[PDB]
Amino acid sequence: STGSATTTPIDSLDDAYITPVQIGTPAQTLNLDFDTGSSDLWVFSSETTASEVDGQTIYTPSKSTTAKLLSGATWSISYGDGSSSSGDVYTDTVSVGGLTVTGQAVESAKKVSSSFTEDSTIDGLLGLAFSTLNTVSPTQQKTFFDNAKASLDSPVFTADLGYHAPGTYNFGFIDTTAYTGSITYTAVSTKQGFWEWTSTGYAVGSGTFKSTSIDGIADTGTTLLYLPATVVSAYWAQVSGAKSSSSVGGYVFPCSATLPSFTFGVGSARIVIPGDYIDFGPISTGSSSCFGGIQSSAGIGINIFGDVALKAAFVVFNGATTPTLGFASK
Repeated sequence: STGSATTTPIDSLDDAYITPVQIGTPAQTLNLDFDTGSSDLWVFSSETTASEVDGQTIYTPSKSTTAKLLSGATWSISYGDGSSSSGDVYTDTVSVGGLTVTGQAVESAKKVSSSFTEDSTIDGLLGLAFSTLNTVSPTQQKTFFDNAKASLDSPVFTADLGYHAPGTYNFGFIDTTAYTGSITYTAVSTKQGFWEWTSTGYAVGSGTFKSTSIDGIADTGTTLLYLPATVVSAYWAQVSGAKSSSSVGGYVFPCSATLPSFTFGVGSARIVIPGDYIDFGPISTGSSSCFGGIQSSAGIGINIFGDVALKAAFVVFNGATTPTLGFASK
């Protein structure tokens, strides 16, 4: 089998992407944030504290003839941005782009933190990291990809995120029309539960390539590109007036600037992030200070190849017995 679904930016900045997901019988369609950096499929629901729902579409398990309470199971997750959610668990039928999994754990939120409530466009998350990170207790549950894998034509999914435009998540096949050149595959460590890999270096604008190993994670659920402070300083030093602002929480730059590109290495291959992809717009409405799309990872503990990086590529998440990642230009 295969599946193919369009993913759409939630706003004019590409702060996140939503993909429609069918849950239950009859189908209830929710728009979920596909997140290769986490491993829980959780949704706003009829169980979510009413004051914490503000415009989201909810899953109502009592209206699904295939929903079953997973007795005794609870979940609770905290994300790198400080947000969190928790609740109980059903199993139900879940379909993405024509690919159907029966018995998928659907984690129903009883509580969500304020940032989730405040984002009316995201109805939940669909985790695509390794199932060892799934938070369901006392019996850990499998991701949608893990459940579908054996049925897929090939044990892969691909992320093709757009810049200010829709893109595609495919399951079970590699669309050879969706990229240019060849796909360069690189090794993955699953030891932390992430799609963790090592970039071979970087360049700023038209500058020379610096060969240096940068271990990080391919994370569709993180907006920005988080890299070591040395790399980030070298990038922003090429932008007149750019500075790190403790009060804003990262590098800012004059909105009048034209940003240089940023290149990252994948083996001997190179992925170029155009400068425009690094502009996240005014720090507050009407400000002439703009927020940068490349930020330091120094306070995180891990480097994160988030959407800013991934949307410059066609990305293969290869879930073969030994997982690997593939990157192609597009």
